[PDB]
Amino acid sequence: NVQAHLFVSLGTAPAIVPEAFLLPGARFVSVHVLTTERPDVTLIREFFRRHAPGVNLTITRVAGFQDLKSEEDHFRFEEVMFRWFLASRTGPEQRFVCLTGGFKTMSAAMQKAATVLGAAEVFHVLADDCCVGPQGRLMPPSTLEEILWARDQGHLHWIRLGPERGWPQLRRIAPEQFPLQVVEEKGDERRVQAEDRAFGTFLQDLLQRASRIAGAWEMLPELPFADLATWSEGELAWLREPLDPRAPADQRWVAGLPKIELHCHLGGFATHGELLRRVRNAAENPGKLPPLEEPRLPEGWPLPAQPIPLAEYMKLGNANGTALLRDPGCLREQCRLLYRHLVDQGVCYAEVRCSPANYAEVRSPWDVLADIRAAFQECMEGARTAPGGLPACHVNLILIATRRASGDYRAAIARHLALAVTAAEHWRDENACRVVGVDLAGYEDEKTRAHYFREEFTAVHRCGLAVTVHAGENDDAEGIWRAVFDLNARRLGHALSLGQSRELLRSVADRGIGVELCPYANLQIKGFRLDGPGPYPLLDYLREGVRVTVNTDNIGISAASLTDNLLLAARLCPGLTRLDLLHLQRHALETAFCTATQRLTLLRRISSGIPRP
Amino acid sequence: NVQAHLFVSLGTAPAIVPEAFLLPGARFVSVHVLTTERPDVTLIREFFRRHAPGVNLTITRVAGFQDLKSEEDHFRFEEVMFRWFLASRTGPEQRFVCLTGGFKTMSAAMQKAATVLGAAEVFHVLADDCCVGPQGRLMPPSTLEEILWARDQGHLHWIRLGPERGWPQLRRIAPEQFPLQVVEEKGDERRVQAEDRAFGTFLQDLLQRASRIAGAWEMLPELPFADLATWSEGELAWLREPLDPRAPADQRWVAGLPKIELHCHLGGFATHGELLRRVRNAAENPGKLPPLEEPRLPEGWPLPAQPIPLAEYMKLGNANGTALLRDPGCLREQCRLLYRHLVDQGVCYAEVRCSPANYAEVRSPWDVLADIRAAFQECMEGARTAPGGLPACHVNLILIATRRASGDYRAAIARHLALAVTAAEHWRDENACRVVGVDLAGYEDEKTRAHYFREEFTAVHRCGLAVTVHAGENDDAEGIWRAVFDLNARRLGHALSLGQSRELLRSVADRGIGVELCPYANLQIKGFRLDGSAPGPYPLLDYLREGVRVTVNTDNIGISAASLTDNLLLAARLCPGLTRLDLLHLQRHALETAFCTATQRLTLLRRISSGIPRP
RNA sequence: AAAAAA
Ligand SMILES: Nc1ncnc2c1ncn2[C@@H]1O[C@H](COP(=O)(O)OP(=O)(O)OP(=O)(O)O)[C@@H](O)[C@H]1O
Repeated sequence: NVQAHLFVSLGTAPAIVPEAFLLPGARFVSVHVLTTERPDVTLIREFFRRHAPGVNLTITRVAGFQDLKSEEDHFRFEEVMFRWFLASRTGPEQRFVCLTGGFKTMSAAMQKAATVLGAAEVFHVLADDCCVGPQGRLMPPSTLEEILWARDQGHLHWIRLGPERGWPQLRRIAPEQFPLQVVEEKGDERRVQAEDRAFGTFLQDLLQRASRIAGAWEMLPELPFADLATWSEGELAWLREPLDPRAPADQRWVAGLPKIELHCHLGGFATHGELLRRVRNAAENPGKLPPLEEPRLPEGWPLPAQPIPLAEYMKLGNANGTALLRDPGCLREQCRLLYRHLVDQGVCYAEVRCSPANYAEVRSPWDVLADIRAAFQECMEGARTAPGGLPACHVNLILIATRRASGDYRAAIARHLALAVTAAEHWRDENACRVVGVDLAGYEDEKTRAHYFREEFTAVHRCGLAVTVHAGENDDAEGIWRAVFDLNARRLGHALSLGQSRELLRSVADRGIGVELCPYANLQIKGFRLDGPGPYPLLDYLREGVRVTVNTDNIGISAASLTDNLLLAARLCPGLTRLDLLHLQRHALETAFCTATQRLTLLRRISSGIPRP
Repeated sequence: NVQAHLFVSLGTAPAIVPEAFLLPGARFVSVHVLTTERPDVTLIREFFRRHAPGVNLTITRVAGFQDLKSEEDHFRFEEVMFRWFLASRTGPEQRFVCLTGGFKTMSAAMQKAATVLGAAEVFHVLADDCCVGPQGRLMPPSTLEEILWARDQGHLHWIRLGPERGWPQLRRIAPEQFPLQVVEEKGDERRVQAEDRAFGTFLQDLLQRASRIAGAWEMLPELPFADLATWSEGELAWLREPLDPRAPADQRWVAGLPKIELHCHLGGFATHGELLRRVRNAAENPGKLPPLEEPRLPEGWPLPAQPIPLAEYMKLGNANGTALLRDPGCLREQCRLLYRHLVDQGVCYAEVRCSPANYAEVRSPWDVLADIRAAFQECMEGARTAPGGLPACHVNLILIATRRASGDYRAAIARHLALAVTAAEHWRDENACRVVGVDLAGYEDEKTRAHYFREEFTAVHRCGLAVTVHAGENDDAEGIWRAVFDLNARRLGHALSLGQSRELLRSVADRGIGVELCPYANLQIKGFRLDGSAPGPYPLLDYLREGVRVTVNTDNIGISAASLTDNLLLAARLCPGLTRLDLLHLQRHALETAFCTATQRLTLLRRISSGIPRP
């Protein structure tokens, strides 16, 4: 609109600037001149002194650019040129960039700047030979007397290349982001200088990410996250090859992924090693802790030769069962230790399962739950990091029915649900460690306890809590079927035997009900064909559309972290692409019991968290 | 190991090319000089004849452009240059451009070409003033010794600006796609001219789209469809300001959206006007159809002054339905007319609700449904243009289960639910119309709420089928809770009494049950106030803010006398502040709650994303 | 029309 500015760069031909100034339809108000620390400017100053009263010249000079010996001379020019544009607070509709003067690279740089910063008009001034001069037919060099005579004689030509819109986040920036080091500036004649070439790096990053996103924009629906669209073709191709857990490069990459944990038990964290001693070393009543009875693991335990029944499986964690956690001091220590382990693993969101009733001899179950929530809430507050001041790992609680088989069962589940329902109401802050769901494994499978569970669990749905059902031993399709439809569960633990029931598998995928697989737990309790009991159903379920996640289950009892869980899934199912591991994380995100606002934050937190190769 | 081609532009001062060819550390082949109907090339040809046996020189002359006079002169050169780049094969790893020579615009265009097209090296040749002549200390302009002396003495510089990435879709394109028309040619040198400005607009299209997609990226998730993020800043700004139903510009826009219909009844539709007459002219037993008696619609039926109740609304339009659609010709014509209506309305996916067992004297309900399915399937085969050679509109079927007041209606429910199980499993062709769900419609009452048919619906869940329900049509939130948790419903119909119970509203949003609303019918039954002028406020805008997956459907088109576009337009008029962005959320919500395979859901996602029209 | 607008 108003206040059209002019950006021109000249070499040793001073007449360029006055020629470009009187571009037909100019109405200029401030001409800016870019020089090279050689040519005289007394003519441009003279021209704009006699018949250009207010034009507000700025003659930038680019210190230390006398000649063009090497490209380092040119690179110093590009950084100065870009910062020179921003030093004048001018919009795209005000720049009338002219590319005429200086070396060809100097002029070509002016073209690039206008395209990637926006310019209302980019033109180039010509002058046919009409000044007679000493030798015949010289273009007009002779001050104002001939330049004015050139305009009215129909000599100067203005080839205009039209406007340039420029990139949406380049056409304002701010001059203070990339300041100019003024050195030795006289009246309206400044020798600018740049301390670093940050803008050149900043601009290059933006063009290449814009190129990558455009080159891979055809298939965003398949890409689990948006940030993967900013990857090179090679990296994207590398992402679709089968995972190689043997390769150290793959192992490092998986360890760096932001992960989501959904099936982790608080009572099976530190059952061996130094961690068990750490819990015992922090006890309020050291006289009452049972003697060290660390169990003996099966030969080659992390990858056992033969599967073991669940009876011997749970017995591997007696050293850290209810015996050690009845003391309130040990309970806080383990929660801190488990939280620290999760952050080291890189988990951005976890749902630690727990059963406060088991750890309640003198204190009430509510005291156990209050201590558990306080222990996690303290850690989340203390481990304050990440953008926006959000906790490094957000931990929610899911309550499990007591593993104890003695005592009345109807009341035991009644206490379980009643504790959870009031727990959800007691702690209601969204960003705090909040109880989000219940587990209903062990309440059924007792003289056809489906009917009792189908009516004594309606309170959970009425109060708004979530329900996850951990399918037990020899999970039949009917047992899963009632878990999906009779009691409205939203996640099914394990449930390996689901491919047999094709119709149920269609129903699970269609309703988007999550499935919580855990490799080492499954391998160490049921046995599966490792490398080259049927095949592990992880790959098959994912192709169908089942919301499948990879979790840890017990950590200490399995002696394997979540990072190891993802690696083993490749060994259990040869064929997992590195893209698939990212799908599992998104499936965990979209089936977690967090809220919509928290889900969006995790999605973008995970999106810009994936380590590039 | 690369072949290392060279690209260079020539002005009136030749011998640039030998200098460019003498770039240290590269054995170039197939030099590709540019000239413009003027500069001499004898010196360049001689140099390669005598000092470069087989480096395969080529020269092009760029059309009838000989003196820079207007922008059309430059624009002609630019597109000739770009095609000349493509005509030369091979990609970035081979290119060695040299922006030296020619006009300033020619040099500037050369660098831009390498930037947006890929180049292994961009350099510029500077010749020192180390030769003599009429002036003295002059350039090495001519001769063979001077250039060779320039190299051997070493007073040449070759400032190198480093390689460029180049946009991957612009690294090869295809020379055949953008041919460079060739005019009179001798050996080596030739003259070419571009017929149209095809490449310039193509490249401008990519960069313009890349700019918009880059800026509107940090907030992409707020966009329902990814393809939306290629619009101007104003267009995005215009898309967020509230919809104006009265504005003709918006009315034409909404009529252009690709819609998805989830809640539409075959029993219904044409009940007045020419549409009903058309059906009865296709009957194959004209003597059996009942006489012409179309029930009298109340005053201003599209926007009635008073809310009629549910019992009356069902009997509005009895001239079409159980009585009329008994002739097999009438049933086929109903399906044909609805499909044409849907395609004209722009719907890309519909789920027509029907009750085939309502139509049986000699034709069994299976026969009637087979005819309905065949009637739609042949229509989909007919109007099979679409994008990608698909059906124009994909129509699926949901069998209704009515429960009126009395009689042996539960046997009809038992028959519909059993029929759906057999039918859905029988027609497994993914690309063809097939029964995908059941329904629970009719008279909603506390006596027959949602859960008195839980024993009846067990078979449907076992076989695997979607289940909808009309919970909340006129009952409280408790009816909705029964439908969600005792029937395991996947889509609630007309769930208006849902905002009262906060836990249910959160539970529905968290699980993802789609709430099927319909503006005209809800205005014509519960009498919601219009234009923000007592049933209460309409919850459409409330549901979207809370995150409940909601969609705007049509119910009976003829009985409500309003199409899908009318329903969408009325929603903004009936819920003030409804942004045009929210209309796209409804389509996204409808897509993610529709009963269809994942493969089809992906296909619709791309089709709807590209179908959204700019203002 | 390469070290400085044709
Ligand atoms: N908007 C609506 N809300 C609730 N129930 C509806 C609505 N529209 C139709 N119904 C009921 O759903 C079923 C739809 O029947 P359909 O349209 O296939 O045939 P019909 O000949 O019109 O039926 P009928 O005379 O029994 O209502 C019937 O039970 C109808 O009462």
